[PDB]
Amino acid sequence: FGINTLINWGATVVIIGLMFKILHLKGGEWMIGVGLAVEALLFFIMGFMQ
Amino acid sequence: KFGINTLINWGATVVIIGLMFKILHLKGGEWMIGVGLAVEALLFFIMGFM
Amino acid sequence: KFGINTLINWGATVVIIGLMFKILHLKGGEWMIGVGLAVEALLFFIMGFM
Amino acid sequence: KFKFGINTLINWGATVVIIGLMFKILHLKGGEWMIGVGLAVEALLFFIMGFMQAE
Amino acid sequence: FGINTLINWGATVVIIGLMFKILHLKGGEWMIGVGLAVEALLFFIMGFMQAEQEPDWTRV
Amino acid sequence: KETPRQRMIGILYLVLLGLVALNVSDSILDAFKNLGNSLNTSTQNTQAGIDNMFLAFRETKLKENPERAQPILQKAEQAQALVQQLTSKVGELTTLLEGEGGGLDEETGDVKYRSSTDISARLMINEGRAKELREVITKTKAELLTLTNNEINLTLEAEDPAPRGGIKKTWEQANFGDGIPLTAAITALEKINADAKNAESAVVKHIFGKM
Amino acid sequence: GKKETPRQRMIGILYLVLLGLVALNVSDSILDAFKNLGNSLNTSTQNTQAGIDNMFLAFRETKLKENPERAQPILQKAEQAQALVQQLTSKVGELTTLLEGEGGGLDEETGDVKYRSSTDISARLMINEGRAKELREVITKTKAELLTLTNNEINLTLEAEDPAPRGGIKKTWEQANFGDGIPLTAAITALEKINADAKNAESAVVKHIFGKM
Repeated sequence: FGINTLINWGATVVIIGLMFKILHLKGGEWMIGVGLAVEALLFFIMGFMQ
Repeated sequence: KFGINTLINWGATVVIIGLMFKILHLKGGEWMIGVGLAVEALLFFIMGFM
Repeated sequence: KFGINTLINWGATVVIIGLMFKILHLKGGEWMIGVGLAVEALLFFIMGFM
Repeated sequence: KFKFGINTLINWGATVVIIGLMFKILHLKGGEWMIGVGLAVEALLFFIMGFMQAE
Repeated sequence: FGINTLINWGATVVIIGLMFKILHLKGGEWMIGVGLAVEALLFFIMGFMQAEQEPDWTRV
Repeated sequence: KETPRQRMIGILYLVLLGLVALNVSDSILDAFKNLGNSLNTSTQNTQAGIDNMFLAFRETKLKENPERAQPILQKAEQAQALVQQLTSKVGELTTLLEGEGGGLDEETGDVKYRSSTDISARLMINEGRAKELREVITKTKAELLTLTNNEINLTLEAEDPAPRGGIKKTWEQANFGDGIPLTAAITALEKINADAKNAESAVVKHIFGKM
Repeated sequence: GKKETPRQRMIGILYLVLLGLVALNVSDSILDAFKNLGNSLNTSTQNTQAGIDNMFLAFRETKLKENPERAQPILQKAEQAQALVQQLTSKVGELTTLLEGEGGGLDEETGDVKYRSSTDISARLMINEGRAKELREVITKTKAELLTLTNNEINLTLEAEDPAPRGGIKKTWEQANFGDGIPLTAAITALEKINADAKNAESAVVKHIFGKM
């Protein structure tokens, strides 16, 4: 369950938020934000690697 | 074969056809993007367990 | 010979021409992005079989 | 240990296209010219590699 | 650091621009352009990095 | 194994596709249809106002000094007929474009094939019906201005749009040309009808205000 | 050089294509059409307002004089109908000036604002900050209060209802009028359309009220 797992699971939240936004469902604008913030943070962290 | 790579390619096919439909203002555009994104999100979740 | 890389590259040139006509609002831009996107979707479908 | 080929030229054509896209989004002056030129060059370079083999 | 650091922090910048664009946040109109500039820079850098000669094993 | 650039691409291509999909909406065509409906209703109101003007003038000062009102009433009726020529022309064009629309779609609210981008360019640019319409618009604007020459009709105008990106467009190529959906073209014809009715109201008001 | 699988190769190609479609925005001719429709709606709305003023002047100068006892309540009701819609008209005016102000200045080359093709100014100034929902509440409230003032006709012009669900999605009125994919000029034209609908409904109500007696 390394850093790669959070790279994928953070993408699952973004894609589900995109699904909700496109299908005009109710609470999808929050999952996009949270998942993309997590994705940006994880990509920032991963820059500190060999 | 029809392994796990078949799903990540047919999901791309479905979501791209949905994008084509939505650009051309055809009817079922949003619904096909939804299903393709559902498949892609479910595959992203699964590949986190690797 | 003409392998699967040839199909990828020619689908790329077709979709890129369609994109160029769509972005710049040229004569037949609207349907060329449809044909270009259908070829990329078809390629994604095709190598789902490999 | 660097050899330039057709792929490097593709990526640089993409760079030109994306600079054009940035100019179009930021409403700078010479935006569509780079979009058109880079996209035509990228399409031509993708067409060329069809007539090629990769090992 | 290295060149992988540039790629990943470019990913961070592009992700933030896309987030501001999708959620229609205040700066999302030009942060997408900043992310596009970063993505052009990574296309350029990857164009260089793709030119590296892999070690040929014809000597076997 | 994949390079960091490939993880970036393989994650962000779906986010980019979501952004593109969100950024294109059918609501443009819904907006065109709703604007057409609102323009039609406001044109009905304007026609009612013109009729009320005619009834008011007919038994407010026509009954007092007909020797002064008969020329004014005749000029107003002439302006009405001049505008009605363009109104009938636009009505013919609207029926033509709706007939080739493809049958009304009840699920959407307007004609099928409302986003064809080629029916309007095939019936108005290829056969030049748009050029004839533009000539009628210009002729009726000029003839309306002849009756007054004092007030300015900032509604009836087939002026070409200012060039953008080096290229230049004509009025017919801008209103019914390439890239214009069929619903946008029907809305443009309804706009031309509304502009004609507004110009008729303005000229009738001015003519009746001369006395 | 470096070897990449065909899967990744055409993900890269499609990624470059999708970057281009981010720069896809509505054609200049369509935005010109929206601006022109807005101008025509504004002029027709001025004609409608002039017609309403003419109805008021004719009623209060012709039919009120002979039976002021029977006409004064009718005119008061008509004025109340004229005041209900001013709440919607003044609400639309403030939103119009808000969208113009965030527009970015009146570009001289065209006749409208810069950033007229934004598709993200009205999507955050009306949905993110919830101004479209307030506007829809006002539209529905004034529709109801105009109906309950007479309830003898249809004001079908003034109705902020969701578009019918087509394709398996349910777009809301706020989202279909100011949301994603709607350029700024389309949104300003939508506000102009709401203003025209309000004036049309007020005209119909006033005409009907004066037609009572």
